[PDB]
Amino acid sequence: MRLEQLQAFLAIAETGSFQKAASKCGVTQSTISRQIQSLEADLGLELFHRTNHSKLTLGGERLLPRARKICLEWETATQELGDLIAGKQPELCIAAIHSLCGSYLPPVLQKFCRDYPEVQLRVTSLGSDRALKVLKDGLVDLAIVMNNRFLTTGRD
DNA sequence: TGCAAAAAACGCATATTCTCTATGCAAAAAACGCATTAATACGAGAATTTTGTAGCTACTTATACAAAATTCAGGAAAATTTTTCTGTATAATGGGAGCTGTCACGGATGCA
Repeated sequence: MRLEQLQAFLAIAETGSFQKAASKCGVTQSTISRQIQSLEADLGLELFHRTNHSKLTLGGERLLPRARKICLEWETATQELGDLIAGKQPELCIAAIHSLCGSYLPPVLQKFCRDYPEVQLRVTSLGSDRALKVLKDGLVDLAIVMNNRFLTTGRD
């Protein structure tokens, strides 16, 4: 089921000479045909045209459900670790408190704008006992509450 | 039983330092390519050859007369049982069985 035999023999299943698997998938006639000769038995259905000529017998067009769906997951990964940020491109959630959400740092908004202008942002609540809970985990993606709490997370 | 108060502990001055987060090493997997050999399949040849079709032939049977060799329904004897008829010889000489305690009605006779 693995990638090379998956993607190789299947898109084979609509073409061969395994020269078709070597292309698109990558597995050459070497590790494809040899491993697929024994694999032709492991899911339990003849995929290509057993050394014949042109066929779609029981390839992977009907095996990808229990097959491709998986490696489509890492196919999204095969694309890239995202485009902006590796994980959760939008990750800038500010604290909800009654002190300083509004007005003390407009040159920081300047630099954020200078490095990246009008960039969408988000928010969470913390508490300050609950800020503690969710910052020693680091929930509050950006977090500000009396430093006398929330102590754990990474880097001590 | 109110504190003023002392010494040692318990809180603001750093060494240590040691789990700790942090990149380059290295060793063997793996998988990709050079590729080689063999095997899976295309080409030709004429060989078997079964099936498909015709006429002949042998088996199988359609049928037309009827007394086959056997079944049966009366017909007329017996056979024994049973039925009807006829006969048996002293004298014998008038028949029992409840009704008698119902109330009331409607004729129908008898009886002076």
